[PDB]
Amino acid sequence: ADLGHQTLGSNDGWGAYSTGTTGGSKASSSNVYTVSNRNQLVSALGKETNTTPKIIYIKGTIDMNVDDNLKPLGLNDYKDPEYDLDKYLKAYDPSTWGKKEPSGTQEEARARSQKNQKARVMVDIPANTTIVGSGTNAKVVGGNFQIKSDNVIIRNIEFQDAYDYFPQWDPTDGSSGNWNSQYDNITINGGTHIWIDHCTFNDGSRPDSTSPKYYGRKYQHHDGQTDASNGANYITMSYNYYHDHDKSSIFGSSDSKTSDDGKLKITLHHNRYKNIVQRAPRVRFGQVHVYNNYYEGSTSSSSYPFSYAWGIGKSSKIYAQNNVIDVPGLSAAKTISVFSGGTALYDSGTLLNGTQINASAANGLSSSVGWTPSLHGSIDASANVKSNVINQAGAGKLN
Ligand SMILES: [Ca+2]
Ligand SMILES: [Cl-]
Repeated sequence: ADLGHQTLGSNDGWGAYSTGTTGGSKASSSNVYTVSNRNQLVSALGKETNTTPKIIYIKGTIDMNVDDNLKPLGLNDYKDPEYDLDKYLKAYDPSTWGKKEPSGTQEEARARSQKNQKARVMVDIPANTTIVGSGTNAKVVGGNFQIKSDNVIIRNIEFQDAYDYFPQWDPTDGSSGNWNSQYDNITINGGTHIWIDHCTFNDGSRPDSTSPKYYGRKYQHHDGQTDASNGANYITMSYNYYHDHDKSSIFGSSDSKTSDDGKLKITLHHNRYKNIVQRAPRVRFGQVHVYNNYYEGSTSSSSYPFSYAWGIGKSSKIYAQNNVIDVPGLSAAKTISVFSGGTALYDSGTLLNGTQINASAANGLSSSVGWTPSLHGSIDASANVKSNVINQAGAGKLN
């Protein structure tokens, strides 16, 4: 079968559980589309509830920050008339506002601004849909695909620069607060039976180094790359290339969302994380099989310094096998970061800078996650992960 008709293999990760991931492989020819701009993409997707099996070929670069005439949109097009960045910053400055949640005129104007952008950049992917890039240069620039539905395949696309013109200030987030943006390249928001394969994820022509600091914190225009929340389940992400980005992959959005318990069943294999700062993945609650992934970076880079790979969040059940981390100088313990409620990590065959480590034991964790993955393809020895992943992960390594 050609790319548009390929499905997830019957043993290939949590995505293959139960009914599996067939996407739009059963489509008739009247639901096979080739799209090259936002309008064509939106028309082909139809409404949230268009469950008819469909295949969507992306040809060229689809910029999502565009009006209905495909004219480019920026800050001043999206801005609410009351919003003014200068005024937002003077309102919420910790030396006059303190650490209370922003409220009043500029936060309200900011929220409405963000909604205006969201209506353009965020697109929902309905059930039984395969979206695949044609050739080696299929790109989505500015867009956030949201998948709330079952049975979706996304492959062979370079996603770039899911950029938010209206980051929110949150002074309660850590000890000096943070800026947060809304847009991922892909957000699996309660979606199920999803395969994300041979995609590339990066920050395009607007890396975080071109963002200023406000209140001493990076004015962050980006959020995740491939995130999962709100009971998302049964997902395989394979052979993708994440690079030159801060927050990569967050699975479970809140310690209060204990309905994520027994869900967030996700398999990550043969992905490349190069110059990724953090969260690769950060997990709450999920049974997440992480195997044969390659992580490379520098703790002293000036653009995207490595901080950690795996975030051991509340009641997380990461089962990690034969993953390879090349970050010179990094202490074994600091391959991971443990958050409140994070108590367990199983990891075997972890290589850090050529040396076999036990990340779980280096942090005093339990290695009992209470499950063992049965559904996986063959597991590579750790010694071959770097080559297989460098040579095979990412968009345009099929067409
Ligand atoms: Ca996100
Ligand atoms: Cl988080």
